[PDB]
Amino acid sequence: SMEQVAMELRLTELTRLLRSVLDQLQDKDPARIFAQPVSLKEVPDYLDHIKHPMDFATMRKRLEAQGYKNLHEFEEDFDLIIDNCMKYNARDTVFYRAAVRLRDQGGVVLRQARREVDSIG
Repeated sequence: SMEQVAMELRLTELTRLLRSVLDQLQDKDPARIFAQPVSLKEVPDYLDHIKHPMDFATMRKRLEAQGYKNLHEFEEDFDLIIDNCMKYNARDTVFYRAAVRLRDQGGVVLRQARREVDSIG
């Protein structure tokens, strides 16, 4: 149908905007702490602690499959990155501190992305 195509074009455009958002958030992680999944070889007990692991590579795979239907789903995954790190790692660690900085810097980006999503529709 033509409606299905129009909906597919909307999803494609949302994907384009989320790619730009993802790039901007990932630049706020210049140490690449959140770039890849936590290694179960190196942290064998990780899944005893963290039930839904997340990282930027995993988000990018989902994004490129057009697997985010709306900005709320994308934000949920971003928040997992932060929130998982702040639970597993103590306050005095470079990891926890990196997460706090990512959260604070990413908030700005996400605030305008929400306005852009509502605005463009």
